[PDB]
Amino acid sequence: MLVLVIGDFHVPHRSAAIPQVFLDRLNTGRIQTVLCTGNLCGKETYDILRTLAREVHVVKGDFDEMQGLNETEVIKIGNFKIGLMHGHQVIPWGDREALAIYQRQLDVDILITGHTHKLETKEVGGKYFLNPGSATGAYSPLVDNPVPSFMLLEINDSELTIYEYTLVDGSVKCERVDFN
Ligand SMILES: [Zn+2]
Ligand SMILES: [Zn+2]
Repeated sequence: MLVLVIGDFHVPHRSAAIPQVFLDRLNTGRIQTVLCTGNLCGKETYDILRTLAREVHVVKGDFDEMQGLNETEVIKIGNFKIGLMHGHQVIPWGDREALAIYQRQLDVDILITGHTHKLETKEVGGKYFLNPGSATGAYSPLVDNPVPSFMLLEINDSELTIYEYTLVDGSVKCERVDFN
């Protein structure tokens, strides 16, 4: 059960494009579902991930402009419950305790966050925190030299493996972690 985690590739009124290294590798990857943190470029992007997975899971962020969306959602893949949201509501942004209380509040095992534009996967009390980072290296007050990034995760029941993909200076890097 291998799912794509990505998002956060736009900000209000700023230029960005879509790498086809991620697409060309992910187009054939045989991904059943997709987990998105949000801030889509628009209707031109939210279908690209329908070429990737038949089921796409989207939520709202600071500069989302579509309709028919929820700002939070919870998912059960394998034996893993995971909570999806953008994190633009979490104040302060990226604070270690706020994510924790949100994670006891949502009764998830894993909480995806966005809006920091970094990859940052930190595990605590058996709880996993995954941030896709800026999928196209979008500009944020947090980062001015950002890298495009995303994360794939295969959940075989209780065993979960993560793949940290970063397009660093023309080189594609994968940093894989094995969890059980
Ligand atoms: Zn963002
Ligand atoms: Zn954002």
